[PDB]
Amino acid sequence: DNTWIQAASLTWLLLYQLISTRIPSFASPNGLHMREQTIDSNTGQIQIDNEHRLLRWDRRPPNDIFLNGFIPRVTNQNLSPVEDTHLLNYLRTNSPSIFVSTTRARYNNLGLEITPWTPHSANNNIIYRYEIFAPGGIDINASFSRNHNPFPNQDEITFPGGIRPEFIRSTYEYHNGEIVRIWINPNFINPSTLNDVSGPSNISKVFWHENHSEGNNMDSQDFDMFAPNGEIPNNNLL
Amino acid sequence: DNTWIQAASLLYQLISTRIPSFASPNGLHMREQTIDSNTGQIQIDNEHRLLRWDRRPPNDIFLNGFIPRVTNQNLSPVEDTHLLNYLRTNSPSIFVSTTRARYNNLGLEITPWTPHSANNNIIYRYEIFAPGGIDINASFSRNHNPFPNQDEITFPGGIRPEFIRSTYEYHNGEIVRIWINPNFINPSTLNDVSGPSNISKVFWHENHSEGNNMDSKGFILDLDYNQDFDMFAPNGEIPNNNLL
Amino acid sequence: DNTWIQAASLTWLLLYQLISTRIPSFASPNGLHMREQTIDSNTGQIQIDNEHRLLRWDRRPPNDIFLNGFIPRVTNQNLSPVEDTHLLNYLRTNSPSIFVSTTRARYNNLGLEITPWTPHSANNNIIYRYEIFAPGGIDINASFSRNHNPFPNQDEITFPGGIRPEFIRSTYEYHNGEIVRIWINPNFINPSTLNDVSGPSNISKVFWHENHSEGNNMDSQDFDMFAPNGEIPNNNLL
Amino acid sequence: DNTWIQAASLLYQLISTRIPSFASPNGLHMREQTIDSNTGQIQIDNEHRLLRWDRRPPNDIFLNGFIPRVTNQNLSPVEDTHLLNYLRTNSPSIFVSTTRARYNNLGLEITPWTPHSANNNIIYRYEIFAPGGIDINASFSRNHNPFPNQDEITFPGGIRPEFIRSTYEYHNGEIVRIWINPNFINPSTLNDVSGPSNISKVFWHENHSEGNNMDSKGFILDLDYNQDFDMFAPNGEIPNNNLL
Repeated sequence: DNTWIQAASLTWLLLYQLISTRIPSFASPNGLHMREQTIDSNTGQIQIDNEHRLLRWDRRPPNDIFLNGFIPRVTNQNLSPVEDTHLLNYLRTNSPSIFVSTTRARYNNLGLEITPWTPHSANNNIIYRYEIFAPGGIDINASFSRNHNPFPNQDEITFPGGIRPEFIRSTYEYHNGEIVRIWINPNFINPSTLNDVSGPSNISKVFWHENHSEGNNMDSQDFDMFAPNGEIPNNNLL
Repeated sequence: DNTWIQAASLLYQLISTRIPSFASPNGLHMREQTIDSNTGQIQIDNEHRLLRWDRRPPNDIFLNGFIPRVTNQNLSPVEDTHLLNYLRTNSPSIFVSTTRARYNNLGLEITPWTPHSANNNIIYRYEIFAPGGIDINASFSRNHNPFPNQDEITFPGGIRPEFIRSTYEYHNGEIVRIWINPNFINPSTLNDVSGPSNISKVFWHENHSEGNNMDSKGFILDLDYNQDFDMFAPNGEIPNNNLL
Repeated sequence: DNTWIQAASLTWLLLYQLISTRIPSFASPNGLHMREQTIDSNTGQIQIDNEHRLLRWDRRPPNDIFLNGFIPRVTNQNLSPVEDTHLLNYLRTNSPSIFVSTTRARYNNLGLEITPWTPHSANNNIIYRYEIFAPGGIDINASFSRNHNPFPNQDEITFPGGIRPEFIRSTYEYHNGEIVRIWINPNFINPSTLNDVSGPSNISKVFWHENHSEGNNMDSQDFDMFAPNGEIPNNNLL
Repeated sequence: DNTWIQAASLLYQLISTRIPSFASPNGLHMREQTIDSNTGQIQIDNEHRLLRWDRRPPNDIFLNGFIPRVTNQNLSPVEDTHLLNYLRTNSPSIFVSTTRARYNNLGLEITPWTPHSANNNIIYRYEIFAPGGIDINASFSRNHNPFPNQDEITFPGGIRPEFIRSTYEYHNGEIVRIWINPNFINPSTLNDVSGPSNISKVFWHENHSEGNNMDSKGFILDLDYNQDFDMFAPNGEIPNNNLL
């Protein structure tokens, strides 16, 4: 099915084979594998659990994100389908593509959240930690080998065509490594769960709305999700 | 819209994108008025009449139509959609070639681009009326090959049988039979099928007994067939401008 | 062992890695497989049998070939390694490389020679049919799938770095599709077998020597070995 | 010769062919006089003294030396030998970085390029004398990409332990011990190992009890080690020109 790009922010988004067959076995032996169970086999609804919780470190404010969602750097229909669907090259060099990266949320064997892959620049200035629950996505870990190239972040889940805002539940607004606010996306696909949004105590849990006054705080875009620009610092709880 | 590939049995950008500005100054150009703007019924006229020289019998063609050498199960998009490389080397692709039917300024048919091997053994001259197709002549000048066929129309994804109206069965350069495709898209015109007098005008039907006459080689399944061989530019030319 | 490039005419010739890794799974499922049993594990000599007999259609005369052997189009130690060791690109487009192509000689189940992959231009002007017995070579058939890019001549054996003259036993000189002479390489690696050189009766079996007067007949180089430029016409005997 | 990779554990070409003539007009330049003209002895002087800030203990380093993040095992020559990409992003490669040791016009050592994290936890300051290495400063422009400390010397294939003479063990920015590599290539000079007074000058030996002190992160085996982190241009700088 095409559940695999079902969250695509690109309306105008063969493409499987376009990406998939440009790959060496050295890099992707078994091959390109995808995310199974992103959507309830029963309802055709978005699976909202810890196993499928995803995150994206971005320096762009919700006024943009909660509005437009995550749109790939290659945004036009007149793309050079060729350089722009080259997964390995994207994963290796972070060259502009139709891909949008996210990282699995991490938990201990108790179901308690532990540190996730984190950008090295995380403690500097304004960066956001978006929470995503979306259908499909490429399981980088299952598609490639850990010591070989393009040396990606195994906890990575790549979304060809990006992700629509409706799949972004919330985001933490950090200022110099300190949580400052917790935003909630009223428009999230399954609002019944807007309640479950975890977060620190004594930190304003605001509800985003278009053109929100404080939803546009940012430094004076795929950079912090680039493998070499981060790592899983530790396995400590949060 | 999507007419350029309606005959088939992103993809656009995938093609048009690897085309040098010096390769096709004007850029990719598609056959115009291939269907009625009203009906959306194929434009079954002389302007849009197309032909394909093939050595495969109707039992195959009238059944499966023209299927590219590269199907969806063995496709490598970056390459298998490389038009210039297909046109220049005849490497396996998703493309299927045809040549415009030729007419004088009186509407009388004259010799079309013809394979050099035409007078040897069994070859078929299929008649096609299909939607879309790339106008090679309009897309390139006499510069996609050293020996251009100004008359080619390429169909990405091939052509379905319903667009193949008829075919002439040749044996050593001599018409032997004229086949008609009962399943042709617009049967009302099956009547207009021109052809020589005193030559059996048979009606094809699946597994027809005499609809499988072909050169020995096509039967040595062991070895692949460059079924696109006789449509390859260097393997033919427009011999003359004589009437038929 | 670096035998797969042993016969290399390229003097200055990681290289096995450089070529193989770039190859896609779709093309090379089991990946690059080098010819085996090419040399006596006993006598340490070139295995000179029908199984390992190879041929190369070339339009260059023996005065060149028997002298220099087959030197790749990319012959200079200062090569741009990346565009010049790309096998798939060579096999698909015939772009200049360090590779030299040959085709297996064909035999029926009786050991009788049958038609080999033949250039379409074979019947036009002067072309030569060189006979080779050399160590190593890439088994294209074993490395790639059929009806799959680069749709290489499965009967093909590719030699990175080319082949040295000492591995070229003989060659047929054709003039408009007709054998005119049969040349013998006195310098062939195993002269004891110069005797076994088969060929039509009533056709001069000359012995080549440098600057030979009639060893330079040619039309007024990897073209005729390019997949699309030929095919196995039939399975008839010779 | 092959001196420029002689300290290791087509390639030159693999590297040179991917460095635009803009960034590197005169091209790649390897250090020279790394080895002695006559003898073959490594040049053990101040001009050729090199250092590498690493968080891995001698029990590893003095044993295995500096092995690139990419071995021949998991090597993909096109990308794993991309110098500029390594220098710009610190992506895994076959390269191992070191920085020139700094001296005033009196021959007195002054502050070298130092990691910003230097004052935090356990980090080591290894002393190296090895053959070859790429002279980053001579190969690239500082008014150009990718702005690595021109004091860098890159070693394709890494460096063998025998070229690492000593190392300072720091704990929260304070020297705690000075290790000596008995196996150093030229033991006659193990004597010349400078260092602060009142700081234990230990002699390393395999599996040494205190030769394995390192930050907690390196024990998380399920997680991959970015060992080249503190040698990455943006992660450090030459703080000052003060003496030591």
